Amino acid sequence: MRHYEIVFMVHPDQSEQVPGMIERYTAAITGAEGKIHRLEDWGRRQLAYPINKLHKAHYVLMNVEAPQEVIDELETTFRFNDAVIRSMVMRTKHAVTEAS
Amino acid sequence: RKQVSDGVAHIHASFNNTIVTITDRQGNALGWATAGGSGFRGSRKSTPFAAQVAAERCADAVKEYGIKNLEVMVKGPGPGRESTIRALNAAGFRITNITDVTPIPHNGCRPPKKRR
Amino acid sequence: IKVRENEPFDVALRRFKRSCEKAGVLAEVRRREFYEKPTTERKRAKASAVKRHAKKLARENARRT
Amino acid sequence: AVVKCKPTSPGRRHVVKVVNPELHKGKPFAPLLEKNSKSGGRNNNGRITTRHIGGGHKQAYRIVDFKRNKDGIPAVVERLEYDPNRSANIALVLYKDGERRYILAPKGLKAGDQIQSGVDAAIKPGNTLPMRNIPVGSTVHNVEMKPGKGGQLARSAGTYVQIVARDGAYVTLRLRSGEMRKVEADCRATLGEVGNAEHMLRVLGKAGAARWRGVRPTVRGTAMNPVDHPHGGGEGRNFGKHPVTPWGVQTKGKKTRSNKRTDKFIVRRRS
Amino acid sequence: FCRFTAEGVQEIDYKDIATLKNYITESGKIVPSRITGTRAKYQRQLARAIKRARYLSLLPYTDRH
Amino acid sequence: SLSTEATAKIVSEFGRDANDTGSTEVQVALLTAQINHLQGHFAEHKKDHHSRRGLLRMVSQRRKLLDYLKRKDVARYTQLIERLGLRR
RNA sequence: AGGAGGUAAAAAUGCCAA
RNA sequence: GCUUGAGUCUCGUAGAGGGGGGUAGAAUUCCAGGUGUAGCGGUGAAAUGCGUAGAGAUCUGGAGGAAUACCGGUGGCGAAGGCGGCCCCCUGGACGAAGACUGACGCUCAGGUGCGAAAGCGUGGGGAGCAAACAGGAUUAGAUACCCUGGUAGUCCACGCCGUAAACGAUGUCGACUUGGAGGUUGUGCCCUUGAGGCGUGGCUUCCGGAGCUAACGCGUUAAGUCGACCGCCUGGGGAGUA
Repeated sequence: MRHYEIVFMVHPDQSEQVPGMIERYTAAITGAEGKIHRLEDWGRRQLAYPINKLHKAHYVLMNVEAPQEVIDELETTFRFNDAVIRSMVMRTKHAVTEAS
Repeated sequence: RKQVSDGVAHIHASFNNTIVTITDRQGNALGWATAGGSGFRGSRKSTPFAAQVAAERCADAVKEYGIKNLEVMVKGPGPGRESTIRALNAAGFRITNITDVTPIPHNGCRPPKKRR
Repeated sequence: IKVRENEPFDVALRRFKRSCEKAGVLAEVRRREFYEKPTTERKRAKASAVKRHAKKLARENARRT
Repeated sequence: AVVKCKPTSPGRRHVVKVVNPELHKGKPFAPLLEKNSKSGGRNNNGRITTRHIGGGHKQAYRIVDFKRNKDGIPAVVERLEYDPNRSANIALVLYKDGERRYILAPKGLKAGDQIQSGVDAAIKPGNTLPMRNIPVGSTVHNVEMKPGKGGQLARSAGTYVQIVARDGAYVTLRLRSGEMRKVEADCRATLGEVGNAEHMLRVLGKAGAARWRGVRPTVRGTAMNPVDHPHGGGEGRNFGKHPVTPWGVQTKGKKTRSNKRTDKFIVRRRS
Repeated sequence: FCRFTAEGVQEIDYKDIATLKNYITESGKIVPSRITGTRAKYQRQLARAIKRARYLSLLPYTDRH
Repeated sequence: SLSTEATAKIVSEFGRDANDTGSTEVQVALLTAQINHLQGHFAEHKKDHHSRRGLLRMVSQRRKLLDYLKRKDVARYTQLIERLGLRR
């Protein structure tokens, strides 16, 4: 299909409840037969500028491949989730796993 | 009259005039002085010497608070940029650091077409 | 912007203003944009820099100084 | 869509009408109809209270739903129906158990679109939820003031309300007048804006087209006699009387807001 | 003279800011290519990686936050 | 896009073989596959005048080939347009 | 060799032909 | 018939090409307040204006619109007009290498049709900033101007219309041929990648300059050189691109 390089920051209070979210998204794509290749967790790291006056947040890295239907509903799950702040999706540019 | 150790000086050196203000660490304005109130009017108000004597009228009226060490914030090019800091390196104030907060935009809010 | 020169500096040492922009830049953004003169005043300034190069290796002029 | 007509006759010249192919072209759904006694603007004493009203053409009240109490029950839009009582258009909906009901139409609503209400519903125009599950900055319509009363705001044709901010136990709404108002955060609101946005573009065209809307000819005050209006009289269209109502109260800028019971909720006066 | 990954092949990445902080300045702006000596291909590719990394707050915009 | 999957069925359906990607009948079937395809693209936009010019080249490229084929090989010319449903 | 900042209050007209 | 002109297909590269939908920071203005005190603002100077009803300066918070610093460059792209934060979706066009195919399918173009900056016009939204008109202050012999303070249309968005510009490398389009040099940009091959390479081979672009040409200035392999094919137009200045 097409690869996508997803990052999304989440609210640092919901890092207590973060890994159950990641299994919903990874079963959304793998249930739609798209594969994942990375699952890199950057963790609770310090920001450089205060997004919503909030300091340090938690970062997730995906680097997955999926058909274009799965990402559009994925954006809405990132749109309506006040645990998640400032998500991002990029285009194919064929992917493999590295780069901590 | 409430004494304080650490203050902050805001220096606003606009082209026509420079207005200095010494505040606290939390933005509550302790006192201020300006180059229009320092006797000079117009042309003489546009002078680095008028800027240096403006902070000397702000060197007092902060003596009720007794600030020893202070930060310095500058904004605006003016003539008053590298003059009022020399109005405090003689006036006995431990300058911790000097920063600059000149409001550079990122290309918004179109400027005027000023004088031809 | 930010300078400390940490403990015994005793004097301004403020190279940092012309080191990046902050004197020269807002005496440019402060007025008329023209939308066109930015193409025009880049034309001659780039024309001058090639004329600056035109006399660099053409320094083989004698004049008997 | 919005069409213009060709000047075959004077009165057919300036007429512009909206026409809509997806409107149901038959009888309305019979058991959701009552009658409605047209009054002519008179009340139980029998005097004219609101002037310039009366006549036109018979109508039939369609009981629309406003409360949207069916929760956890998906439903299916049957067809978009014309409604002469509203200014919007309505939709006959079929709930999954079998009930048929009338709701206002969101603008992005085709026949066959599946909606749901309650609290479990998703953000999709046609759904109703209590406004703390609705994310801040959304566009809702048909929102009620009291928690469960009905819906009174943004229910005319092509109107909407932007949710400004959720202030804990309350929520701030900017109405269509340009007025920011607090409502209780546990009120229902239907997502998306009302359809029939081209109602604004409609021009009647002839005097009789106003008549069958039920209105009557407004006589302007300066033609009446001085016993009949505060203006009026003279010898050739005089004036000079600081324009008022027919009961001698200043119009053209004179505020009549005197409530004192809802100033708890009005954040900013409209402008 | 002192160029970069043109023979050291890269696909310049916006996540590893350790190489990205070399080509920003101390004030938080993107350095010109004419001083760093990078090629025009691998300097447009990196300024894209800066504005990406500015969006994730890995690098500031200037300081005023 | 008219993908490598999409075109490979068209060159097999019309060519002398799969290596015959150059014929007049192959190119016209490539154009009408794409001219019909962008009719969905040029409905919602209707104001993208830039990429519309690339369609008008694909139209005019098709028109010049049919006038060549009609001048050349009339039996296949009246074979193609009823295999495609075009020409007015 | 490279580079930065600063630098004018208004001020009109003079016949026709040689 | 044929392949060298045109065209297709395969693998890829580069890009402010276009349309649509999101999204982010800096800044201005505004709104509510905290601290705080007499000016601020502007200018050649001043005044109008603003401010003790508490401004301006400063701090926190909120709203709103518009534009995208740095990168950024006689850099890239597009037929031209034009196009600049970032992300997605739909989508045009160019280019490169080694092969394959069709077989002159080509060039140009009156009328015709399409696109076409800015300003205008229409409807419905939007309105921070900026600013025709307009008002006030100065200036001046006068100043219905520059300058100052304001400030509506307008600029913004969606959809129609207008169809003009110093719409300009003031240079129609296509092809072939004829010394060089220094760069920019984007491919690609080979060689020792052995290090910012070495030698080529393509596309595009900037400057200089020879023969030649030109009234001269200057153009000068991207011609204004040497020719070929079509098209547009000119015939003293005004009157007039007007009736």
